Amino acid sequence: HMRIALMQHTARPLDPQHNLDLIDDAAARASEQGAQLLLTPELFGFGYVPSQICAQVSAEQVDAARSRLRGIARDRGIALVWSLPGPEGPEQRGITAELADEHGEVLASYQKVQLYGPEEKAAFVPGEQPPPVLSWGGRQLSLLVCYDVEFPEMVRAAAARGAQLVLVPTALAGDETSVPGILLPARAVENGITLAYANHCGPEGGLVFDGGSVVVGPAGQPLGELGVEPGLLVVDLPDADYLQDRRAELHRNWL
Amino acid sequence: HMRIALMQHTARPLDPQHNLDLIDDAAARASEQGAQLLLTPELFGFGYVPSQICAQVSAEQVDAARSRLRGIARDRGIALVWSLPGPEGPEQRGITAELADEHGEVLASYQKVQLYGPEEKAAFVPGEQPPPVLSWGGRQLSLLVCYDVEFPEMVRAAAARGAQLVLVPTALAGDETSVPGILLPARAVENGITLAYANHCGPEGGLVFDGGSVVVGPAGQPLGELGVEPGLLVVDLPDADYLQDRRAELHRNWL
Repeated sequence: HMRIALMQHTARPLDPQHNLDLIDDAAARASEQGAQLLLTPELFGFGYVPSQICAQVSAEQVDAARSRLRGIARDRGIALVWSLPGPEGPEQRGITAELADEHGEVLASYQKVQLYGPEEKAAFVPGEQPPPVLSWGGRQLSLLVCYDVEFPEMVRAAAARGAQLVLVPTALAGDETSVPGILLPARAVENGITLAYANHCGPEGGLVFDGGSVVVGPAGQPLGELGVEPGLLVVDLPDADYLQDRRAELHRNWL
Repeated sequence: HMRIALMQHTARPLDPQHNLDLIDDAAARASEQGAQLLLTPELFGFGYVPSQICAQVSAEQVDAARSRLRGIARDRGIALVWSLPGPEGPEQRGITAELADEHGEVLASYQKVQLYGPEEKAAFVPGEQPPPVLSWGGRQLSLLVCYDVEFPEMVRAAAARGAQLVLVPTALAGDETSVPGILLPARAVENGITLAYANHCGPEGGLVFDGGSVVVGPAGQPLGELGVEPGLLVVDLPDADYLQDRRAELHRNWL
């Protein structure tokens, strides 16, 4: 009895008015289709431009974007997952993901642990906390961001805390078909969970993003998927015990 | 410049003379084809019959099988990976894998850490040591057994110790297509390694084994694969930095 939506679109670098207008439109359309939650892509509000976020995006501008996003969840009556720079100064913040419910209450916040490449590592501070897991809509939801999901340890950390549905804002460019095609199905199977992966698409900030937004069920099967063009993917989620069998006390000594 | 072979066949429960004759034949044929190493399936010497191994297979019988296997590696001039019950009494041994070189020297021994199901757990003691990693043929080889490979932690443990080629005796039944089809490609991609997976095939000990033996390269692609019938798969191996980027000191606290 759960219907989720994923927004796949192109953001304009450094134009949160435009980018949040796009999220607002997607939230309205998702709600009209009966979706109870909308997942949006990594850093969408400011575009995926790490060095320019560090150089030009102030904490006050981030907070104004966050306030508008909270208002979108409330005013469109839909839970919303967004991803922004963190709230600290440009030199002390990371990349984050947050979930607000349909009343605008922020239920969970998370800072990306696995930063991708030298530009992200120059612009952002990595997170130090495990993914949050919380009850919403009858299930345990969790958050990860982009590159995080490519590490089995990060998805296992969520599943170990009870996660059943892992929601992943992303920004995957360069025709990296192995991430949705190979890694995501395994993350689902090896934990027995569902994952939702919402990407940018098309040229943005000097890159051409892959699209390919997808929801993968616990058998590793796509429940729905997009191609390379902007779209709003709406998916109805249906109603080996690796998590129990794993010898975690040995594994943690062997990493 | 490395050519490996995988034996896929059906074993007869409790008939090591017959089963080791089959391994001897495969070793001869692999060597004739220029393969430098033969990988064989889990518990092949006695058949995959855990409860009957515990009830009827003595330590003396295991040692005699091990001695014959060492002689096969030496006399067929090929490195050999086999899997037998461990050397202790029936009540204190596990499922093991060992690698002998073409001179019959045992280079590495390993005890399966992740036992599969109640019959294995009643018949065998789980291992407590990480997978071994060793130089052979110009590369770092490692060993895991069956269900081990389905845990990302077990393959990561090997790759963290330098493994480049992970060799996996298995006994996969019940049409479990997600293991070779979904999990194995991810284990290869997420560590940047090659994996070789040698299964039983056909009815044996009350089960019908899947076959599907496969070698998967670091892009997650099958370099060679078998179907459901007995066969000898011969594969020539060619000449994101997940292993460096992973925040292992955080991950080990989150499992």
